[PDB]
Amino acid sequence: TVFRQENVDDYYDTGEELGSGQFAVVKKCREKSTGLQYAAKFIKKRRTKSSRRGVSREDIEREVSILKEIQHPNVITLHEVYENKTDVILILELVAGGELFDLTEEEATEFLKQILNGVYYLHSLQIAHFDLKPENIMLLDRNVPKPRIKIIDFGLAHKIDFGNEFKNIFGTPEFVAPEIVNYEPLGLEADMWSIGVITYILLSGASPFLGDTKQETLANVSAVNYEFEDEYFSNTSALAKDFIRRLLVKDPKKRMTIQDSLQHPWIKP
Ligand SMILES: O=C1c2ccccc2C(=O)c2c(O)c(O)cc(O)c21
Repeated sequence: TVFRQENVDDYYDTGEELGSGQFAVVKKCREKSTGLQYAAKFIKKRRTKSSRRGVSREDIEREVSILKEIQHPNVITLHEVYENKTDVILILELVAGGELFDLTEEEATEFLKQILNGVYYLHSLQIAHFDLKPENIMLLDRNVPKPRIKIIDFGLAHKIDFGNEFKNIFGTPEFVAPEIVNYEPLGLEADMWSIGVITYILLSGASPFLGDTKQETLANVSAVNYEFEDEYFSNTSALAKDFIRRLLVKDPKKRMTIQDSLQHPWIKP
């Protein structure tokens, strides 16, 4: 699909840089016609068919197609798309409150419940995010009594219409499920593993699989080499550990689903 090729600078003024990704830079911006504020994600296009630099148009279009389906309070929403020779520019809802990690169990579950609601939305649409990790969990406004989380960064996300996708889809070693590490078929279940990692870090401030090098982390993930350290998890409830234990499970078929996680006694009201 082709996107708007007028100069984005004719319709928007860009501000401070918000953040980055590989082959992407995110800048604050303001639409001239409404005065409304957005985040402009500039994604660098591949210059040739065989190039390693930049993002292939197939990958850019997938991210855009998924974003267009999404309207939920816990997920970032897409406003407009522009392009030129160098970049595709996604005009995205501005999420200004920072990364969530930037805790009591009540406070953790408060944010975790919103993450689960957002992932429940995506999985209901057969969308696997595949990139879930703390830096992709943002706060809309951190000055409100009840801060809203928004899931961001759909750059790895895929529709799973067959129940699994066989592709090389590989995120950050600390957060990827064993089936990603092992290059096996992937599905919504990989997101549920990442949720278990996030939950472990949310409660303890420690990363369950993190090794001294990337290969060590990957090896730890594939072997499910983690434990709840007493120093970190003393005074953490047994139900909280139960919730994590049922997510960090090598066999994707045995892992809790998003529906299971919402009915788990630690989460369920
Ligand atoms: O880094 C950021 C980022 C940093 C500070 C605020 C918002 C964002 C943000 O919305 C964002 C995306 O939506 C994305 O799709 C990839 C990103 O890297 C970011």
